[PDB]
Amino acid sequence: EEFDAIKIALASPDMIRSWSFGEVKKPETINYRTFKPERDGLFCARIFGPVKDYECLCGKYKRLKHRGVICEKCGVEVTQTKVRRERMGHIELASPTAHIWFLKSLPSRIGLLLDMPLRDIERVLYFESYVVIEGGMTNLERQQILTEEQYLDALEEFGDEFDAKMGAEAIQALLKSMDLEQECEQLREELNETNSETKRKKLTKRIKLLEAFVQSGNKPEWMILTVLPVLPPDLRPLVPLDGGRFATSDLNDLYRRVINRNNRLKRLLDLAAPDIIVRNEKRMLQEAVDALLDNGRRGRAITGSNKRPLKSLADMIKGKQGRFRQNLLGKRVDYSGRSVITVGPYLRLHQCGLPKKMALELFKPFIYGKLELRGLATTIKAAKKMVEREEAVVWDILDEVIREHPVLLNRAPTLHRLGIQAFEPVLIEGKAIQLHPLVCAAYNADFDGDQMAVHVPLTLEAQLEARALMMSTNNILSPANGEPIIVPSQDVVLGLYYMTRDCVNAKGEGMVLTGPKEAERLYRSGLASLHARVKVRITEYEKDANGELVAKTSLKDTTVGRAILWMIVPKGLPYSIVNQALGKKAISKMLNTCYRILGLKPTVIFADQIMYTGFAYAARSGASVGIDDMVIPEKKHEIISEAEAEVAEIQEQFQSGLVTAGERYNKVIDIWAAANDRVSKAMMDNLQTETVINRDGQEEKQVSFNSIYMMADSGARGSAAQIRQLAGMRGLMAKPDGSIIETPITANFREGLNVLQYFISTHGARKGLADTALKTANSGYLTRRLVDVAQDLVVTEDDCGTHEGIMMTPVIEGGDVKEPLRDRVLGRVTAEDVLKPGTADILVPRNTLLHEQWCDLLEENSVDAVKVRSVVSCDTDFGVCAHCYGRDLARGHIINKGEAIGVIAAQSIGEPGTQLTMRTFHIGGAASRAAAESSIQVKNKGSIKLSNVKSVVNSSGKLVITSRNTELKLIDEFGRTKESYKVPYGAVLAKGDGEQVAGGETVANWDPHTMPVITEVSGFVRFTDMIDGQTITRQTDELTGLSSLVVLDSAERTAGGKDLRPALKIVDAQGNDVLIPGTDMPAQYFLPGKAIVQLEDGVQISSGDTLARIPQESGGTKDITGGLPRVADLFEARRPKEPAILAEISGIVSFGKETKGKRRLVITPVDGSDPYEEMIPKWRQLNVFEGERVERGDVISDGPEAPHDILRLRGVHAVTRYIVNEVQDVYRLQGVKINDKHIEVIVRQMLRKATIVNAGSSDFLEGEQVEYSRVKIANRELEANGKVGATYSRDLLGITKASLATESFISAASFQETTRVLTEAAVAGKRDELRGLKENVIVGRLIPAGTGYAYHQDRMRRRAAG
Amino acid sequence: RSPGVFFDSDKGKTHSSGKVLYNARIIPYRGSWLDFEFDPKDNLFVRID
Amino acid sequence: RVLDATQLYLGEIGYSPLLTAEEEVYFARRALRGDVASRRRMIESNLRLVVKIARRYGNRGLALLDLIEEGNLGLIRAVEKFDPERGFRFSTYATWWIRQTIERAIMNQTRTIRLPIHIVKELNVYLRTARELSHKLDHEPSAEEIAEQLDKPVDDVSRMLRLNERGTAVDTPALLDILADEKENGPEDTTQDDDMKQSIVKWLFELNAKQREVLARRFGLLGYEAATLEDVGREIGLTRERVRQIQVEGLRRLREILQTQGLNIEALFL
Amino acid sequence: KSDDVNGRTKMYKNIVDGNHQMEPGMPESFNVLLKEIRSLGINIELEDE
Amino acid sequence: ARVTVQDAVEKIGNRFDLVLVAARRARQMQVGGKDPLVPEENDKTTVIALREIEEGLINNQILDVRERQEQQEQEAAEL
RNA sequence: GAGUCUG
DNA sequence: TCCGCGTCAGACTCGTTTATAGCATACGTGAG
DNA sequence: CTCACGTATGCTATAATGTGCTGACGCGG
Ligand SMILES: [Mg+2]
Ligand SMILES: [Mg+2]
Ligand SMILES: [Zn+2]
Repeated sequence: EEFDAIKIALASPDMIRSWSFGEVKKPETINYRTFKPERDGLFCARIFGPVKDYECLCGKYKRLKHRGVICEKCGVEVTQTKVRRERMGHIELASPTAHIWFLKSLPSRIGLLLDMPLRDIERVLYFESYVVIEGGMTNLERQQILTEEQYLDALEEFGDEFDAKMGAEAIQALLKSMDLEQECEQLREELNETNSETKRKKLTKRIKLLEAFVQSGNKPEWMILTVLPVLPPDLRPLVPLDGGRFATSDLNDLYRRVINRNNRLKRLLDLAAPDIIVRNEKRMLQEAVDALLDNGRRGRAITGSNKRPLKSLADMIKGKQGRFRQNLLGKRVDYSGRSVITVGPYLRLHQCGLPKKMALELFKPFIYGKLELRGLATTIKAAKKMVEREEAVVWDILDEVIREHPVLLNRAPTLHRLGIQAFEPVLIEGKAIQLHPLVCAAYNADFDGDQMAVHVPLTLEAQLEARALMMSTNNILSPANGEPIIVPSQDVVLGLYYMTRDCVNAKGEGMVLTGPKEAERLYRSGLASLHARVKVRITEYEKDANGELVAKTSLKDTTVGRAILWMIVPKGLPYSIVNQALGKKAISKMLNTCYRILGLKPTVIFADQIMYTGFAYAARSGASVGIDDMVIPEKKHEIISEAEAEVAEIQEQFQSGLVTAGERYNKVIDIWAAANDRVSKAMMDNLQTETVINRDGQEEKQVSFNSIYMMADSGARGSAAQIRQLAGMRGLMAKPDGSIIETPITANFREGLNVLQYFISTHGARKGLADTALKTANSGYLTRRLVDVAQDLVVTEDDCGTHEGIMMTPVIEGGDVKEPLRDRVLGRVTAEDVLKPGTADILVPRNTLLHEQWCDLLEENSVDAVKVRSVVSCDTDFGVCAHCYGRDLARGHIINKGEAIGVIAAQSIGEPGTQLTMRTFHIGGAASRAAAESSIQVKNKGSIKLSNVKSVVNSSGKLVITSRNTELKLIDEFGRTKESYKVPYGAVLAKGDGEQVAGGETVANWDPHTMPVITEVSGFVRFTDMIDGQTITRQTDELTGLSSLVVLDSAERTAGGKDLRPALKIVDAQGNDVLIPGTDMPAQYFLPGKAIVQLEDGVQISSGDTLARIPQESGGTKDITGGLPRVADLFEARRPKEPAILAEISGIVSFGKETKGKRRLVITPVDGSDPYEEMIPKWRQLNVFEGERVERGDVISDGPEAPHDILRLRGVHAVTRYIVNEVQDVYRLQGVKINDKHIEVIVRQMLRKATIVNAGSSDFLEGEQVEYSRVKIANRELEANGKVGATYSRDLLGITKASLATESFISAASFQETTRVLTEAAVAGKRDELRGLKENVIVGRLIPAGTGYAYHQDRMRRRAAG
Repeated sequence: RSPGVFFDSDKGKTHSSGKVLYNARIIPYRGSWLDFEFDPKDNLFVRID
Repeated sequence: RVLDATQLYLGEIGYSPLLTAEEEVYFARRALRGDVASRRRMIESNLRLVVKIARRYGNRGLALLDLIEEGNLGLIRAVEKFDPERGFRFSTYATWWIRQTIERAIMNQTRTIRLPIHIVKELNVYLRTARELSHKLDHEPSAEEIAEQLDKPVDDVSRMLRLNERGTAVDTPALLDILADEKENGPEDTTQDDDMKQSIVKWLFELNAKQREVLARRFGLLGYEAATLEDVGREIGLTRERVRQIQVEGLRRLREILQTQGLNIEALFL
Repeated sequence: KSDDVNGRTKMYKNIVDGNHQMEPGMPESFNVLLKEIRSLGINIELEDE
Repeated sequence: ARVTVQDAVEKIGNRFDLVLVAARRARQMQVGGKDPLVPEENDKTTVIALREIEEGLINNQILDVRERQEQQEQEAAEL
């Protein structure tokens, strides 16, 4: 059986007959009395096989002795009953029947083959109208439809010498007569003469179809069914329920429909019935077969017993519920159990409490086995009864089996790989599973009733893979980002914080101790507080140049508590690690430090120790929560009454006339958002310190030991945000739309809400809860699209030996360095010997892993930019090299060859999204946004650097910017970039280019609400095309009468104004057009949707002035709800609705033709003599002016860049970096750390395919899409041997299409669109050789990755011989 | 939804033109539904049932 | 956009000629004599009548079309066995045939487990009786109450109403995944049979040479065919008493082999 | 652990025999899938080595 | 080892190959009844193979060399 | 399948 | 206008209506 | 070797001859 590949092709009528073991003539199922199969019925034993093992129906032959003995009397073979699951039958159809899948499934094969629209074919099939098959007399040609009356006319006149027919016989004849060869040549001749752009595609697609049809050896006639296969009985079973009733598959109802109507058709043909009735029966027969194959596609699905449509054949394969997703890509499993989880604080990290009775059952065969080797059980049945009796000796045996046997714990949902971990089980009395606290993070396990699956690895291999790869201890770091996932939280953090943190004097201030032991003795004796300042003598062990540890002893001021924690601290670490007051943030660093210095086993022990001490002192402390612990600032009511009269004054000014709904919404939200911060900061000053403790004499200030403050500062649980709602002000709540309620909640939870505040709270709350239920689906769907796309990607090679890489710079967005270069290039193979500033000696080599040590050297020299080897630029065909990838972030060393990288990438991108969906939503009520992006104030002194900027000087003296992309940077002395600041359009700069500013200076102010339209030239203002009611609207005031103009867009605009672009035009005193300095362009500023102009026509403007205020409603809330669609749009490679234009080729440009206003920008390069001419909309305004030497991909229009255009012009590293940064922008906004290398994996999978120009020595020709690896393989042999050279162009595929473009149809089918995938594969006669992971999992084989990579590579070399 | 009349409007949705197309729906307790609706070209249409 | 098979067919039927009395007689005489056109025209003209009966026969078993087609079969038999010599109209005679063929088809095709017309006819009387009982007894008919009224056996009435019990799709309201394979033994049970079968081979080479030559050749354990006490004589034993003494003597020594190895009452429950 | 019928019994026997060896086979779900695709009239064959 | 398998990974290197080699050795002791080089100390065949790998006694190359030796001794006996 | 749930 | 998608396990319960002539010969297999 | 038992195909004569649920998701290609 063991096979190489799988092929799919159209079934011949005769092929179908081959599988069949007889024709089922009758609908009879079984006999009502003897519930046995009827004669030649659907469950016929004569056809499908015997009902009982080695027994004929009439009962003449029994027992295993009779083998293949076909009983003469009843006609039933004596074999196993198993055969009735494998043997098929068939049905002889009276009329030919079209196969719905090739007819209806779009595009369709029957239609595309005949070049005949679907409508025409259907009219033929339902017997509405005749179709001409062939007329030698050109009178009537081919495929021309004739109605009932049209058929009567030609029939008298010509007749006979012209053949026209109706129904599937007609289409089958039309398919039989069609010559694939000749039409291929005719279509090639058409493309040579007159290739129209859009119809070249469709002609080339029918050519590919015809070529592929002939290569597959499929025949078009076979699209029409003459023989209809019958599914084996056991796969459509009729079984008796306990109640005496029977239950059957719906396939039986559909087969019985088909047989009844088919047999009735045979009858009406024997009886020579009039043709109207024959036709009705042929329609009904095709309806029944189409219902049986795919019910619901051919229109209204056939409803059975309830009203629900019958489940057809295709429905059992297709849906998620089909067979792929449900029974094949995942299954129900033996030696599996579940129960509620509960804490096991006593456990070590590698252990879990497993209930006695649960473990008894899971290890049943292992018990049976040891019982027989000890001779305590005589046989298996006696062993079973000893277990049933639960005898005392059995417990002792079970204890012996479980020893050193790992068990898998799983929690739904399994978002990332740490959702499964292996543990050594500890038998416990009681029904609950006991989970180690420190791994609760990876499972997202909280013990308020969560449950876990238990699974027993049976084989020695599976045991070893669980102990080595999947063990809790061995999976400490997140595979997503380098950080430890195994991190103390809650009680443990609080306890270590309580121990380390210091108090004034307390018991035994300024004592002296011999080591941490005198300290612990003092504390436990009750002569010292843990917070006493005290001078102790501790001996730290620091690593030297070799592996030897150096010992150092010195006196250092510390608390008692920190000295005692030093006892837990392994030798190697500095005492300075414990000498600070420890929080969760510091403890995570502690465990990472320990892991990189000492190694895995020490950190494992150290982690457990930290957990034990943390709980222990947490409990000693007795920290708790009283209502007096929630302290309200005395000065809340003042801040609020101030804020409240202020907002009141703006509401009164609203009726007056300075305010739109959007403007006032922004102004009120800003007032309350600042008030909330003020009251919060008042509470946190009052609470964080405001500790008056008398030091040894006088008063002092120190940090408060208020319970809730300690909880927040330690990071044990709540954040400052939660405690704002407790003790401060609850704040502005956001509606389910995302738009924020204008009235905030002034009160807090200690104060108590009133009926109205509580009701208003509900909106945000319920939208949060509904968000977790509904939005989780799209997060998860993105995980699944990512996984399918990057399943195949495996580490194949160690070093491809590539120099190529992408220049990674330090991301410094929003002043404070967001992500440092050190961390970004931490654990990535370097490329190009990058030395120190002074180019005269190599510092670092080529192929070298960037370890924390190398990274620390990089920081002393302050390297800004480093070319590193990346997954995208790796040359390895059919996988990626360990060096291009770099460190396995989960292991803390170079990635192992055979590791399934793609899966890890998809999981690690997918997880945060799916977790942050439920997470931020149930946990928050209100939205605590801050929109005050008015002024840039610079934090450190330096000189202003403005890159990409074109601004005009206004009459104020001030530099008013009119560029779209503007990047203000803060350079120091030496000349490094340290702070960045995105200046917007319409900004006032305080100082111009390259000018010195001091610490805390404002350098640019702009309004956040309203993006103004700022004019470059000075003069008078003219209203072009601004007809009232047509394009704009007029709104008038009282006493004198101030009118204001609002630009209605095409949305509200009349048919009349549709073609008019409204624009404020700058004319001079004469009323001539003012030019824009130095160009031929006349000033004219095109006003968009709802551009609210105050100042009416003819007003003398100066330059740099605000013409028009377009309102900028930012109703967006800071959540993943808005973020994830951005991410999904990026990964799916979507062109935005207004793409910014780029130059295709380098060279010098002037303008040519114009269509009214529409620009036809003409590029005429320097070397490349061919021009490139583009049609451009009139209103889209250019950044570039005229004759400039612009290179490939210089930004011409305002707008977002399409990843397609980036790849196509700049190239791989450009587009990869665009995706990485634009995705990471979203995740970084939510505080999510994912390494770029994961995103880079998926982008590599996006850039899998490439289109080809010209031919090589293979079959390329014009515009075939082939995978990049395979065309590179061709190009390598071509360049050595020669032959026709082939130009190529890489194509971007966005996730869904990229997964369907994979040359495995088993992966394509399992993903989505299964019906369409299998028709296209069946017609192509496609052969799947099973290279991918999904393919191997489906056939139940060894994965070509991890453990399986060894075995799989041995099979590939067994292909070379034997 | 209570039987009676209801006046609703696709707030954009159809036609990136972004036209608000107004509609009336008459809902009985028993019978066929009577729809009136606007088209982008401001033509009043009836959908019976 | 006429796509529906039903509406297409009914459009074609409307497009027909309607027959009179004298016309029916003329065509009918030619039809019985064996005219092609006469038979076709009489059938096509009377299709509308089939629809009338088929219309008041829906939602009972098959679909309208299904009944329309089976009803058409009755029309054909009606045209075949029509008597134009009798003054009485065709419509009257055809109605019988159309109803007969529709009813017969509805009694057979409708039921997944094919129910015989004999049982179906009996069932008819039981159900009509139930209706009259229900009108006067405010409650519904019992099995015994129906049996009392028809003067028939309680068991016979119960068997009939049991056959009335219709079966719904197992995949439809899934049930398939609840219901386990009863014919397939679990690996637990199959492994136990392996242990027994293996032990027997070892048990055969542990007793007497003539005690495992007539004990196994009887049960068909080593032999080819499972013989009886009297049939073991075909081999070499050729005895009836000595075969039965030696069969049981083999089992008594083997019963002590299961009491000492540690089964007997241990493997008695099972 | 799931479909493989012969495999699960054989591996049960091995675990009582204390062999801890798998001896894998072909999952019965896939055999069904094949039958269901051939019931659609698509020839799906296993091509051997 | 007992707790953690890091040391045994450091001997061979590839986690995947560690598992294959420990599997092969555990199978020898499971089936062949090969005597363990380190004291058993009531340890399962999975852990003993990892001990032997840690101390550097068991290895893919070493196992292959001794397979050839026992196999050639058997060839000698047959001829 | 229609439910009410637990993460 | 159509058709394709839309987290992952778990717990339980329910549920499977309808009317359809009667009687005589004919076709076929089983039991005594 | 013959009849009963289970199942099936047969014929009947006033005239009658044209149908008939549930609606509303939302984004993309
Ligand atoms: Mg929970
Ligand atoms: Mg919770
Ligand atoms: Zn037989």
